[PDB]
Amino acid sequence: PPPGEKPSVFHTLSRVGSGCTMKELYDLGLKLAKYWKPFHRKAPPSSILCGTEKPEVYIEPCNSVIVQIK
DNA sequence: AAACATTCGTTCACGTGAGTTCCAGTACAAGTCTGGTC
Repeated sequence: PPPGEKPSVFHTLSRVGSGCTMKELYDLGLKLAKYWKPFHRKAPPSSILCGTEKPEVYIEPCNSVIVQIK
């Protein structure tokens, strides 16, 4: 972002779907359950920028969580 | 001759080692879900 501001736009990197136990996935779902929004290809959100791979449901970055990927 | 102390074989309680059953931790293998491209 411009100096002294929070990030506004995001660029997709990759899907990850392994490395979490069932309980961790349940807790993550409960945390982010309220903030999921349906994804419409015709009116994509401004904050998230995607290529050919698009999600079924998108969550605004302000309410999401950081994940470590190996 | 009578009273008191000592000794002996017995008795009970409590502690420790070996055998047996049951359950938790560990290991390994297979199944299931996922990711990426061409």
